[PDB]
Amino acid sequence: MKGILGVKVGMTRIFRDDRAVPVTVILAGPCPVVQRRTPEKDGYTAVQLGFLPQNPKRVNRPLKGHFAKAGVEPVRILREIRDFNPEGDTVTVEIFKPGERVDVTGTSKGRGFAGVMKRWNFAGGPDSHGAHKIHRHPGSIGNRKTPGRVYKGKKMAGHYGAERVTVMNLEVVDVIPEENLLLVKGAVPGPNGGLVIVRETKKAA
Amino acid sequence: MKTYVPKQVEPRWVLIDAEGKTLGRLATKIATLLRGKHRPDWTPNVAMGDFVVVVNADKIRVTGKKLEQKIYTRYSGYPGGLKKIPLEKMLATHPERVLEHAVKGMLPKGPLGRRLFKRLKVYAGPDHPHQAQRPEKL
Amino acid sequence: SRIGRLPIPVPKGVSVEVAPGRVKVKGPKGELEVPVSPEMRVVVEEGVVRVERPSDERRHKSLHGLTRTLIANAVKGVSEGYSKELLIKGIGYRARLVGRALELTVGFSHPVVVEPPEGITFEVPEPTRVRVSGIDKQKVGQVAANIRAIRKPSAYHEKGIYYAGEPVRL
RNA sequence: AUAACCGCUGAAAGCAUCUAAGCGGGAAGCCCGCCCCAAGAUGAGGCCUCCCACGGCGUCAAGCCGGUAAGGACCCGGGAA
RNA sequence: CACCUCGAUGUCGGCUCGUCGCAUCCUGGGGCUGAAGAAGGUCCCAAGGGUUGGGCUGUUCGCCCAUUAAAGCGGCACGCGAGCUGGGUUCAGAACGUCGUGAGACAGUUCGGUCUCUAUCCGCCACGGGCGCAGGAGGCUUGAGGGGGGCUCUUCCUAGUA
Ligand SMILES: [Mg+2]
Ligand SMILES: [Mg+2]
Ligand SMILES: [Mg+2]
Ligand SMILES: [Mg+2]
Ligand SMILES: [Mg+2]
Ligand SMILES: [Mg+2]
Ligand SMILES: [Mg+2]
Ligand SMILES: [Mg+2]
Ligand SMILES: [Mg+2]
Ligand SMILES: [Mg+2]
Ligand SMILES: [Mg+2]
Ligand SMILES: [Mg+2]
Ligand SMILES: [Mg+2]
Ligand SMILES: [Mg+2]
Ligand SMILES: [Mg+2]
Ligand SMILES: [Mg+2]
Ligand SMILES: [Mg+2]
Ligand SMILES: [Mg+2]
Ligand SMILES: [Mg+2]
Ligand SMILES: [Mg+2]
Ligand SMILES: [Mg+2]
Ligand SMILES: [Mg+2]
Ligand SMILES: [Mg+2]
Ligand SMILES: [Mg+2]
Ligand SMILES: [Mg+2]
Ligand SMILES: [Mg+2]
Ligand SMILES: [Mg+2]
Ligand SMILES: [Mg+2]
Ligand SMILES: [Mg+2]
Ligand SMILES: [Mg+2]
Ligand SMILES: [Mg+2]
Ligand SMILES: [Mg+2]
Ligand SMILES: [Mg+2]
Ligand SMILES: [Mg+2]
Ligand SMILES: [Mg+2]
Ligand SMILES: [Mg+2]
Ligand SMILES: [Mg+2]
Ligand SMILES: [Mg+2]
Ligand SMILES: [Mg+2]
Ligand SMILES: [Mg+2]
Ligand SMILES: [Mg+2]
Ligand SMILES: [Mg+2]
Ligand SMILES: [Mg+2]
Ligand SMILES: [Mg+2]
Ligand SMILES: [Mg+2]
Ligand SMILES: [Mg+2]
Ligand SMILES: [Mg+2]
Ligand SMILES: [Mg+2]
Ligand SMILES: [Mg+2]
Ligand SMILES: [Mg+2]
Ligand SMILES: [Mg+2]
Ligand SMILES: [Mg+2]
Repeated sequence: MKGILGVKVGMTRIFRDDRAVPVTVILAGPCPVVQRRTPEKDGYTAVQLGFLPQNPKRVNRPLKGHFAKAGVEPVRILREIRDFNPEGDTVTVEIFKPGERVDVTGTSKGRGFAGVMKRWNFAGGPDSHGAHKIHRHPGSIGNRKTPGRVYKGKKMAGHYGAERVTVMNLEVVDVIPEENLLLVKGAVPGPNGGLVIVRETKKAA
Repeated sequence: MKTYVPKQVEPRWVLIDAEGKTLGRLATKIATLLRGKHRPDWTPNVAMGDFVVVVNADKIRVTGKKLEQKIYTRYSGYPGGLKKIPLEKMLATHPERVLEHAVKGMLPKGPLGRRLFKRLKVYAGPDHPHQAQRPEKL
Repeated sequence: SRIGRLPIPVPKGVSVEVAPGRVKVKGPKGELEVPVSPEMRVVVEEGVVRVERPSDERRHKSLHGLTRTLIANAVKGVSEGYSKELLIKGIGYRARLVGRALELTVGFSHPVVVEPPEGITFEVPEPTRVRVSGIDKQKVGQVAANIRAIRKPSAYHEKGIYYAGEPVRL
């Protein structure tokens, strides 16, 4: 179930078959598999997949040269791939052919305390007529004596954004192995320079 | 003459089979066992009861059309968050819950009611950790 | 009066073995296992196999006939027990056959392949008539039904998969 | 896996019956599947990798005080947080 | 009817935000048809989601225009004024008709007419601090259990075939 880590680089249009193709260039660098963990001593199947190299030994003792190729532990080994057993070593952009759909998981841009209406697309109040200090307010939040309380999931204002988000079934417009670049078209979450993980699609699986 | 009251006494362990045993009928007993009400030094405020182990928990028999008709409900704090679960699915998904649940509801409520439930290790089919004793019974 | 329950089956080149829960027939055409009520004792006599009920309760009588018949079929089964007709009427409607699998074109924007289950054998003596061969009979009647169920008769005129029998109306 | 329903096999009730024993089909619904949260799941799970088994006291029960180790904070430069 | 509330349980309609019931408006699945087909009628299952924009009137409702797969009926203090509105009702001004000798009066009409910055507890949306998870740490995780989502039309091929 091929997966790979990477950083959202940017967006741009492509042109193909005399057609504009809006895409999001993600860099899916070589991912040194550092652990596997099978139903033997884990109960499932995955692949620790350390990403960006870096670390002039800000690595301390929790380092794992245990699995040979630690090639100086990477900044974010974080996240396995679950039910993926690679070409033995080092996973790269090669796992993706132009024309495959993919599921990108990202960390959506944060908006902090966002009001109902944005958080939730509420209509708020009228900007004129009666009006009165309730223009962007949520209105009523309940009934009367029964139930005499607010529902468990009542859509209200709160922190919104900066969360796990997975835009699904994205076309792979192109892949450039020379530079570990991968071009999906459109809507990958989070900011540029944020970390994402690209996976096989779930439309087929 | 003050009534006698036991000291720390013995942490007993008992093994039961389950397979073929009804359910509530077995639950009744496992409860009385859980709170040493068979012991002549029974005490309501202490918890001087046996630890019960149960194997073959999935071969619990049951009468009538209870496999289909009997339903376990669960309310999440949310709207429409009342889930309904029939015996069949439970057993097929999580046996050892069907019996655990029949005993939980037959132990008294309270902080001591709990704990007594903790002293109950229900397992699917046979097998389990055999650290302590296990004088099997009926 | 006179109940298809306590009469007696038959033998001839076929075996019968009573287990407390079921009975195994077996014959020149294969073997069948007949799950039967734990109550109700089936006994194997000379060239026959009686079935007798414990009580006379309206509930034991009901299980009696059933049990008797249920076994007998298994006996007819292991010595020729298949059949079930299947005559496909209607104009453009024809039935072919692809190896073990039966392919029939009955008016859709496509033909329907009806690959057969184990124990069952398909035959198409002429393209406008099929037959379902088997030992089971519960399976035969099922598969025969399924195949016909692909829509069919009942219509406003002779069009669709019929059994051998059933005339129809307007 | 099911609803209405459609059937197979089939007695009671010789015939017949989808049903009383059984089995098969059958819904935008139900359970999974997708997405997100989630071990305070006090039933607090797992795997990998690190530091180690001090000094006095507590004479026994669990402890008390220091330094320490792997680490971790404090402080500071910042951040689509 | 007059049982809690008159040392106060703010009253219609709109707005906002919903949530639930199913006696189902649409979509899914069915049986019957006085069902040729297409299209309907009628009853059964089904509450997952959906269920338009305008003119008139304070209106709810309803009539109407243009659409639609459909323009569903109800409950929640005729849900929701410590959330808004204040057009209606429902104080003091004024007028008409009417009634009364009169002062005045009208589920009759008319024009006007003070809607009160601070959330303690519960509840809800978010975010932490503490302790626990019996050695202490840095990573990576399983998912018990929750939540989200769930709609639908047109055209074309089949085939102008049955
Ligand atoms: Mg921000
Ligand atoms: Mg939003
Ligand atoms: Mg918008
Ligand atoms: Mg809106
Ligand atoms: Mg509006
Ligand atoms: Mg606005
Ligand atoms: Mg105002
Ligand atoms: Mg204003
Ligand atoms: Mg209020
Ligand atoms: Mg099925
Ligand atoms: Mg029949
Ligand atoms: Mg069925
Ligand atoms: Mg089925
Ligand atoms: Mg759908
Ligand atoms: Mg998670
Ligand atoms: Mg842990
Ligand atoms: Mg691991
Ligand atoms: Mg009164
Ligand atoms: Mg009175
Ligand atoms: Mg008061
Ligand atoms: Mg008050
Ligand atoms: Mg009706
Ligand atoms: Mg319908
Ligand atoms: Mg028609
Ligand atoms: Mg109809
Ligand atoms: Mg109904
Ligand atoms: Mg108006
Ligand atoms: Mg209306
Ligand atoms: Mg009106
Ligand atoms: Mg309208
Ligand atoms: Mg409503
Ligand atoms: Mg009322
Ligand atoms: Mg009201
Ligand atoms: Mg107000
Ligand atoms: Mg109001
Ligand atoms: Mg007014
Ligand atoms: Mg005003
Ligand atoms: Mg006068
Ligand atoms: Mg008045
Ligand atoms: Mg006015
Ligand atoms: Mg004025
Ligand atoms: Mg007025
Ligand atoms: Mg106020
Ligand atoms: Mg309170
Ligand atoms: Mg906390
Ligand atoms: Mg523990
Ligand atoms: Mg779950
Ligand atoms: Mg839900
Ligand atoms: Mg769910
Ligand atoms: Mg929902
Ligand atoms: Mg024409
Ligand atoms: Mg055709």
